Order: sequence, then structure tokens, then C-alpha cells
Amino acid sequence: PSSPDFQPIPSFEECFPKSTKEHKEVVHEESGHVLKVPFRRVHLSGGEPAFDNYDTSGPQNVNAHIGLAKLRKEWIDRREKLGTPRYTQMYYAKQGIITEEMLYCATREKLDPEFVRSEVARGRAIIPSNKKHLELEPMIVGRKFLVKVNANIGNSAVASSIEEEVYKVQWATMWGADTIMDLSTGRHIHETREWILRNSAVPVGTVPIYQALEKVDGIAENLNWEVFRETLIEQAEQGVDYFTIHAGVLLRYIPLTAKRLTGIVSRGGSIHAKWCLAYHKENFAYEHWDDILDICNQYDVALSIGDGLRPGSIYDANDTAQFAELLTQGELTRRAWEKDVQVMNEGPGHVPMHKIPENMQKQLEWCNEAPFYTLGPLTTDIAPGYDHITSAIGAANIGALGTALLCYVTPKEHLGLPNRDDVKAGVIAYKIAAHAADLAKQHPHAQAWDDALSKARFEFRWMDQFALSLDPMTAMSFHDETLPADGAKVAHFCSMCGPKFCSMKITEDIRKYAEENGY
Amino acid sequence: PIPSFEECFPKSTKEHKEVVHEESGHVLKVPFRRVHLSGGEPAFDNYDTSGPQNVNAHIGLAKLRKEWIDRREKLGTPRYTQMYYAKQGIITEEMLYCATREKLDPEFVRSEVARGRAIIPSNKKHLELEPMIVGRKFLVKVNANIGNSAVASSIEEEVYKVQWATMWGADTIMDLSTGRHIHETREWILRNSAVPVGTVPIYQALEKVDGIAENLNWEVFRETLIEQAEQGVDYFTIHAGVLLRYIPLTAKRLTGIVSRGGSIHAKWCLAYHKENFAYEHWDDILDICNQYDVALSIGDGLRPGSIYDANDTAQFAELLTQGELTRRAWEKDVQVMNEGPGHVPMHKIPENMQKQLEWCNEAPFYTLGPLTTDIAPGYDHITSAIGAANIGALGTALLCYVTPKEHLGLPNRDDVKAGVIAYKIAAHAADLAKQHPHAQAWDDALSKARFEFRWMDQFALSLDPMTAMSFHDETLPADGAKVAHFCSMCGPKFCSMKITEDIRKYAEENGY
Ligand SMILES: Nc1ncnc2c1ncn2[C@@H]1O[C@H](CSCC[C@H](N)C(=O)O)[C@@H](O)[C@H]1O
Ligand SMILES: Nc1ncnc2c1ncn2[C@@H]1O[C@H](CSCC[C@H](N)C(=O)O)[C@@H](O)[C@H]1O
Ligand SMILES: O=P(O)(O)OC[C@H]1O[C@@H](n2ccnc2)[C@H](O)[C@@H]1O
Ligand SMILES: O=P(O)(O)OC[C@H]1O[C@@H](n2ccnc2)[C@H](O)[C@@H]1O
Ligand code: SF4
Ligand code: SF4
Ligand SMILES: [Cl-]
Ligand SMILES: [Cl-]
Ligand SMILES: [Zn+2]
Ligand SMILES: [Zn+2]
Repeated sequence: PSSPDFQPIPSFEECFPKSTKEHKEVVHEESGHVLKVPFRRVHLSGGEPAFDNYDTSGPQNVNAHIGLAKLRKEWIDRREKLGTPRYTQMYYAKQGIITEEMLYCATREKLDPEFVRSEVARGRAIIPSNKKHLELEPMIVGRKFLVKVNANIGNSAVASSIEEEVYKVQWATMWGADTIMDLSTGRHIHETREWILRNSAVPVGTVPIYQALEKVDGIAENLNWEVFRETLIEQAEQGVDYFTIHAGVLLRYIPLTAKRLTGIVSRGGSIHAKWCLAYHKENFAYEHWDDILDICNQYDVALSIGDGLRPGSIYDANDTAQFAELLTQGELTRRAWEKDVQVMNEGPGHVPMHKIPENMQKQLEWCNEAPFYTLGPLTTDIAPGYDHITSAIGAANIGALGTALLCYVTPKEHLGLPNRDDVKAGVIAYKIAAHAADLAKQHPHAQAWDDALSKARFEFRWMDQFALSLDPMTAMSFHDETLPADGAKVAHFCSMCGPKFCSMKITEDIRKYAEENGY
Repeated sequence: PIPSFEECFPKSTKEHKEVVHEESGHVLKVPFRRVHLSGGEPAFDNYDTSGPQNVNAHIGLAKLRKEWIDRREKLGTPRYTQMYYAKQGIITEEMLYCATREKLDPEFVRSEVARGRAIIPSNKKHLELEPMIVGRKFLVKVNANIGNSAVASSIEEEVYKVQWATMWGADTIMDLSTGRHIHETREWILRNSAVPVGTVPIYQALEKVDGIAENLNWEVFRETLIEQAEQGVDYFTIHAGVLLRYIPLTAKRLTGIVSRGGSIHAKWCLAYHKENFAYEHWDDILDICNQYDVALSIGDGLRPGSIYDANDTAQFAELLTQGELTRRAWEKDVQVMNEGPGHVPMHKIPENMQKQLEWCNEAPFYTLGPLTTDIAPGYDHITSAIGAANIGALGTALLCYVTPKEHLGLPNRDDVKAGVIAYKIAAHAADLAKQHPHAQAWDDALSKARFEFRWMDQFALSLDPMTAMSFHDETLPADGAKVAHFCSMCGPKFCSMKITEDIRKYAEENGY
């Protein structure tokens, strides 16, 4: 058991000048529980109304040893007292019950609680919310809601540490990660995840087969259902909100990967496949799917059905292996719904832009509109070091088509373990992709953000412009590289055009002239 | 002086494909870049915009087009544009050079140029130019904007930035200087640029009258055109579509007129209640352009500067007029492209392409992004890469880059590189989406290197080799790690491609 030397992340005020953390109090009628739903408020100058935005940053300045407040405790205890055969949001929704989690999400999304219940009940949205993750501020994932972003963190045998991964969780959520996954493959996996869960206000996912492999000393041939099952229960008891499980990597699909350029690039999927060939046996997660469901519906662990046969190169995009798995993902989805287990489906991968629409169309149909969860896609293989940009293109496009959760890709993809700077870069790039998708879907009020920043830009309220942005101190420091003076924060120009050539200032002149003399 | 070609692209060599222009016997040396790989893999040949290396800026590049131009002059001709020659059935040195660079038929190039669907920006005074073509049927091209302002930068910094931009893949540049020494700065750039150089003549015209738009007139504008055309400027952005009657259509806009040239014209028009003097003198402008072969980039002075303003009346009014000006320009054999948006949300991008294709008779489209959202100043190379890739996939021929300093200040050399890398990504992603021939060969080569753990090959094949390598080396710096079947992301036990090796080894022996 390590004694990590934790470093506090920069403060909320440092990251978001002129912002405050706020909460909307709403009362859950059936229980009388009071919910405090987070949002962030940007205070503007010149008498503009304050701008309210989503807030994933969670409780601030909490000592890691103490952990976040357990805000969901009285919800869980009351539902436990009332007695129930299943504990998932889907079960409650199908009973016609609007839970605290549903009301919370509804408020957070500014939609009707009954609409939220309906979407969860039909399986088109999920609320990943293990009853052991009491610290969680509930959120919803689904095509009819804001496009969400996941940040992957975790150590490897080669790099990082508990204190660095706890920093990265707090940092990822500060910049807007809606979920995280702890993908640790090194030492102290159980400990690392514990620290993260007790200090994360967003859902935390894992890939259980990683730790299962770590337990059998990295020898895949020594995996079996017993060790996998033990791992599922361990992680469920900690509070993991969703599991990526590669139960679609069937024995008969593995030969389909033989002629691929980059083979099987899924970590989990390659592990399952190796085990399958070694024994010529069927995927033990597939074989024990029912047993897995019986675990998940007692804790409410959502299942993220993995795509072990996702393409790892443009060359392999939309090939037979990938779509063979997708078909099976749909089967597993329907089976999970029978047991009231919440499901999302994992998708590609490396996919050129003209092949992206086929991916969405097939998933929507074959998986009956379960939420889709994509890694990018990366639209080209040529730019390692910049794969947050290559994949932002694909993420935005497939987001516009209905993808509900975008798994980020950092500048270090294909190169090494991301550090804290890489985590921020990835989150910012994917917040851009997710918001651009919200706009393309004409999601209600999404453009208000753009309009507020653009108004500040035209009116030369520079500090307002910075404060309204995704990353205020970056915008400001960039501006200030050439015009550092306080006075330049009210200039009707910047260094790009200078005072004589600033088009918005010239537009001010034009409108002044027209106001007096007409057009 | 900029980092060397070898420092930027390890294992790469600059090469040239030699071809002979039959009608003249002139020998053309068409550049390309070859990445030398390990393990017996064939070398990968890529496009190369970097131009002649290690030439001192005070000396300037060799004047490779001199004999081309001198001969065409001797032979006598009423017009000097690639469109005029193409329409005469002539395949010029520039067209053959382009065909060779694009790996396409010289006759196809001539056909595209003659119908106005592609342009070869190639002022006969820019003798240093290595010809390139802009058009939907060709590789998607990228433009880098550079230049000083009254507030920042200098002649040396801007000359650096032009060499730097082209090093990383800029296919054209524009010198948008609005500060001191505009004429001299542009001279240095033109003499040292192997790629087409564009300008916006109205900027220097305004500088000539000390920043007072009301003191502009046709005379000072025409003097500027002649001055810039004599230096060798390959294309002019001219906002002749900002008509007097369109200005009131911008009154309700959230961010008004964001075009620099556009706002200047609109101010002048309102001041005098007179029609745009570039519009009024369009015929005169064409009479200048077809003697130098200065291509015209018809500006979109009324582009949207916010998501709110996207695809509004003002924008489309100007687009209709751009089509008119395009057809008129073609009548005088002036090569034309049309400038486009702007700030446009993704669901509105398809309409932009559809309407430009129809209303402007398929002239090459030249977009600024577009930016798909306003929320992330500091990252507008990414917000706009999304838009650029998408509108490129629909047929946009030239993508004007957007740097991380957009809306914030004058980009520096780092920002220029970031801008070019982001846009080379967008351009290539568009090439793949268009299924442009051999486009995926690049991706396939790097991905093969990735799967076989030829790490140095992977780095060498990429858009920015040293960034890739330095990123990898942050956690695994030893030379030995360059042949490891893992990296620090997964480690030895969890690397999926190494596990795939194991899977295939097992199948090779025992079957599937
Ligand atoms: N510890 C960690 N921290 C952050 N991301 C991780 C991680 N472990 C795995 N990942 C993510 O999961 C991927 C698996 S390793 C290589 C996957 C491959 N590039 C592909 O296309 O799927 C990584 O590329 C990264 O996206
Ligand atoms: N000197 C220079 N160096 C690099 N880019 C320049 C430049 N001068 C102008 N530009 C480009 O031209 C633009 C004009 S100023 C503002 C334009 C506005 N943001 C819009 O959406 O169109 C700049 O934002 C930048 O993209
Ligand atoms: O084990 P594999 O590589 O499949 O999973 C790596 C990561 O990628 C995520 N992902 C998302 C879509 N496809 C894969 C997955 O949830 C996990 O975060
Ligand atoms: O004067 P304005 O702002 O129109 O032009 C600014 C820059 O933007 C470029 N551009 C490209 C498409 N629309 C505008 C134009 O060629 C020049 O590089
Ligand atoms: S000077 Fe140019 S870039 Fe700066 S605020 Fe004005 S219009 Fe925008
Ligand atoms: S360890 Fe993971 S990221 Fe690194 S080479 Fe192997 S598969 Fe790629
Ligand atoms: Cl990889
Ligand atoms: Cl601006
Ligand atoms: Zn990959
Ligand atoms: Zn702009």
C-alpha cells in the first residue's frame, strides 16, 4: 500500500477566470431528497447576462485521503430498504419510476424527467451509476442528449504513478471530461482505481480483462472464467460504473483478422483472441454472458460492449471482421436488455471520412439504437503526434450522425503513455468535436455558447471572450504574447491586423456612419 | 535560418523527376521527397513543397522558369495566361510540370485549366516558382498566410516563416502584410518562395493612403496592382463582390463584416454612396491580369465571422456576384478561384459547396476553414480542421489554414507550423474521402511500419518526424526501444500488436 505524494491541480479560479461553480437545487418528490445539480456560471462585463454552462469539474480542493462527499448514499439506502430484485436505472425506468439519478440528469440536460426515464427504459440512453460509487454526480449518455466525452487515464508497467493518475483524473474533469476510464496495466491496479473512484465525481469505467491478465502474471493462456469473475466482483464492489467487455470477439471471427494490415489493435480483444486460439475454445466472456449480466444488474454496472476487432489502420476500416463483431454486439445488447442491464456499444477506430456514415447506419440498426461509443475515429494514419486532430475530425463527424460518447485520443496515441498535458489537449480537442456535433444536431440552446463568445469578440470585451472559451488562460496568454498590457484588453484591435486594419472596428465605423446618414 | 531539411525529415532525400517539354525541348525537374525505409521495404515517394534548400535569402532562388517565359514572349501572343494557352490547345511547361507532380495526364491538366475547373497560379515575373495546380480533380492543396502588422514582426521573421511554412507542406502562401516595408518584405518572400505567392492588393493600397479608407480610389488601387504584378505576385484576392447594395444586409449580423479587405471596401462605398470600384473596374483589372497571368481569387468580403451569421443573405448575395465575376473573368482568359467561408456549423457546410459548385460554374473553391464552432479561441486550427476536412471531401480545392492564434494575435513561427500540420491532415483526410488515386499509399506505409515496430520508419514517414520521435522518447529514450515490440502506453505484456504477432505465430503452426 503506497503513500503517494499528491500534487493539487491548478484551482478552478486559475482555470476559469470570472467563473463560479453553481448548483440548481431540485427536490425528488417520491423521496423528498434534495438534489444539487452542478453548473458553471461565467460572469460577464458591460451588463451582459451571465452565461451558464455544463460543469464536470466536481467538488474542489478535496483532500485525496478524505475523498469526495458520498452524495448518493441516502438514495441508495432508501431504494435498498424498499426492496427490489434488480438495481439498475433501466429496471427502475421500466417500472415507471423516476429515480434521483434520472431527475438529476434531466435537470443537468434541461430536459423533462419523464423523457429521461423513457430514453433509459427503451435503452437509447444510459446513466452509468454503480450503487457503490456514492461520490458520483449523475450524467446521461445518449443520442438525444449532449454529446459526451470520455478521457482515458491509468498507468502502465513502464510509466506513471498513483499520484500522477489521481492528478490526471481531476485535471481531465476540470477541462470537461464527462467520464473517465482507468486503464491501468502496471502495479497497484486495485489501489490506483480506489483513489480514482473516491475522488471522481464523473462515471469511472474499466476493462476488467486487463487486471485479470495482470493477476495471472501477463500470461493469457492462464486466464479463465474464475479469475475474470473474481475481477468483475472486485471492481464492482469498488464502484466501477461501467465495464468494457470484449464478448464479441468470437473464436470463428479470429481468422478474419489474418490479412489485416495492423491486425488486432484492441488490447482486450487481442487478449481474448490469444486465449481462444490457445484452447480452440469459445470466448469465455461470451460463454458466460448471462452470468456477467446477473452480476451487473445487482450493482448497476453498465456494459460497454467492446469492439475487439476494430480497425487499427485506414486499410482495415469497415472490413469483414469489424462488422462480424458488430452483428454479435447487437445480439449481446438485446440479451443484456432482457436482464435490465444498461448497454452502450463500442465502435472504431481508424476510419476514413467516406466510410464513417456506414458505421453509424449499421450500428443504429443492428444494435437497436443503443448508445454508440467511438475511439475517434482517426481519419488518417499519417500524423502520429497529432492524433487528437486526425480523430477530432472523425469524432465530430460521427458525433453529428448520432454517436453519444466520444472516447478521446491524445497527442501521444501510438507513441506512449499520455501525461497531464496530453490529457488536457485530448479533452479540449474532444470538447470541440462534441460541441460541433451538438450544433450540427441543432441540440437545443447549443448555439447560445457560440453566440455569447462571438458577441464578446465583436464588442472587444476581450476578458469576457477569454472567460467564455473552452480554455480561457490559453486564449489570454496567446493574445498577450504580442499585446500584454492591461489596456490592450479593451483595444478595438489585436496584433493580427493592428488598429488601422481591424475589420470589426471598421464595421463599427460603418454602422456609426449608417446610424447617422443611413445606408 | 530555418532548421535543415535533414533535421525536419530524417531518412528523407529531396529528389527530382526529369521530363522534357517536347515543343520547347526544355528540361523540367519536378520535385518530390523520398523516405528511405529499413528492412528492405521500398522507399516511399511523397509530394514536396519545401523547394531548393540552403539557398541564402539575400541571394534568392534560381530563376528556373526564365527560358520558359522568354521563349513564349519571342513567339508573340495577345495574352499570357495558362487558360489562354490551354484554350489554344497548348500544353505549357507549367502544365506538364503539374501533370508530372500530380501523376496525371498532361492533356487532362490542360482540359481542366481550359474549362476553368483548375488553375496554375504562375505570374511570368515569378521565375523562382515550382508550378503547382489547384483544382477539385487534383490533390487538395493548403495555403499558409503570413505577413507583418503595424504591431508585430519584421522582414527577417516573415522570410523565415515562408521557408518554414513550405518546409511542412504549404502549397501556396499569401503575404498579408499591413505594416511597414510592405514592398520590400514581399520582394524578399517572392525571390525566396518556390510556391505561389498571393496578396490582397487593397491592403497596401490602404497603407499607401495612410490607413484612411476614404482616400482610396481606383487610381491608387491600379498603381498597387501593377506594382505587385511586376514583383511576381501569382494571385490577387479582390473583393469586387462587396456591392454597395449588400452592405445594409450586414446590419443585423452578430459579428458584422470580418473580412479585412471587405470591410475596407464597404467603408469606402458608404462614404461616397458609390459602387465598389473593383467591381466597376473589373474589366480593367482583367486587362492587367491576363498580361502577367495573375490569377484572381475573388474574395468573400461578406463571409460569416460567427456561427450565428452562417449562410445568411449577405453571404449568398456575394456568392451569386462571385459567379458573375468568374464568368466575366473567363471571357478574358483570367484564371479564377472563389473564396469561401468562414464560420460555418457542420450541418450547413454541404449547402456551401452545393451552391458554389452550381452558381460559380465549378471554379476552384478556396475556404478559410471553415470553423465549425466559435467556443475555442487558441484551438481554431482544430475547430477549423474539422470544417476544412469536410468541405475538402465535398470538393474544395484550396484550404486556407487557420493557426492557433486566430482571433488572438499575429501568428509566430510555431503557430505557422501548427497551422500547416493541421491543414495537411485535413487535406489528406479529404484526399482519402475522395478516393484520390494512391492517396492511401501513405497511410498504408506508415501503418505497416507501425505493425512491424519499425519505429524510426514510422517517425520518418509521418507529417512531423521529430515530434513523433520526441513524443515516443519522453518515456522510452534508449536506442534499443526503437526496435521494441511495445511502447510505454501498454508496456511489453499488453501491446496488442505484439499479441497479434503471437496469435499469428500460433496459427501459422497449429492453424485457426
Ligand atoms: N493507460 C492509458 N492511458 C490513456 N489511454 C490509454 C491507456 N491505455 C490504453 N489507452 C488507449 O487505448 C488504446 C490501446 S493501445 C493501441 C490501440 C490502437 N492505437 C487503436 O487504434 O486501437 C491507446 O491507443 C489509447 O487510446
Ligand atoms: N499577417 C497575417 N499573418 C497570418 N494570417 C493573417 C495575417 N493577416 C490576416 N491573416 C488571416 O486573415 C484573417 C483576417 S482578420 C479577422 C478575420 C476573421 N476572424 C474571420 O473569421 O475571417 C485573420 O484572422 C487570419 O486568418
Ligand atoms: O481494450 P481496448 O483497446 O479495446 O480498449 C481501449 C479503450 O478504448 C475504448 N474504446 C472506445 C471505443 N472503442 C474502444 C475502450 O472503452 C477503452 O477505453
Ligand atoms: O481580406 P480578407 O479577410 O478577406 O482575407 C484574409 C485572408 O483569408 C483568405 N481567405 C480564404 C478564403 N476566404 C478568405 C484570403 O485569401 C486571405 O488569406
Ligand atoms: S485585429 Fe483582426 S484578428 Fe484582431 S480583433 Fe480585429 S479583426 Fe480580429
Ligand atoms: S504498446 Fe499499445 S500503443 Fe504502444 S505500440 Fe503496442 S499497441 Fe501501440
Ligand atoms: Cl499503436
Ligand atoms: Cl477576430
Ligand atoms: Zn490506433
Ligand atoms: Zn473568425
